[PDB]
This record gives sequence, structure tokens and C-alpha cells, in this order.
Amino acid sequence: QINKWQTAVKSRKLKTGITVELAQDLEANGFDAPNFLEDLLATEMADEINKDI
Amino acid sequence: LIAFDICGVQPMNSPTGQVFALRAVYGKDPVAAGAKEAFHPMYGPDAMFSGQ
Repeated sequence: QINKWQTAVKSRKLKTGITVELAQDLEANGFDAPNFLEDLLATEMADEINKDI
Repeated sequence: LIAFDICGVQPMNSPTGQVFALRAVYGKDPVAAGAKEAFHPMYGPDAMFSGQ
């Protein structure tokens, strides 16, 4: 006998929002500001994925 | 415009920068009330400090 196990894909969504002044201060202070933001969200999401799993 | 021909610029590469300055100071303690500046342009030298 062959049965099936199915489910829809569900979504997760995060946002940050960094002002231009903050991005400028991050660059001045040695941080890669555009990558910093992406790492923040990507890391936070990946962590939340691990929590979910 | 008058441009900036009448002032310094020293553009920043970081917000909120700072400027230091050096004063030559005499009287055995560079940081003390009454200590004097050795090369001050208005005030004369202590002409006998190293002498009599």
C-alpha cells in the first residue's frame, strides 16, 4: 500500500530597518554596514529556523 | 559663494572627530594651576627661569 504525507510550505518573515545615519556610523566604526544588516537578518532567521526544527 | 578660502577644512572619515594640541609647560608640573606656557606668543618668556 502507498500512502502520502503532505503539507504546504509555510513562511517566516523578518525586517530590520537601519537608518542611513546608522549605516554611515557603522562604516565609520569599522563595520561593513550593508553586509552587517544582511548577516543580522540571515543569522536571526537561521537561528529561528533551528528553534522551529 | 566665499567657498572655504577663509577657514580650515580637515574633512572627516568618521563623524564626531577630535583635535589635539601641544603646549610646552614649565614649573615642574605640566598640569597645575598657575603653570606657564613656554612658547606663548603674547606672554613673554620667563627670562630668568634657567638663569638667576
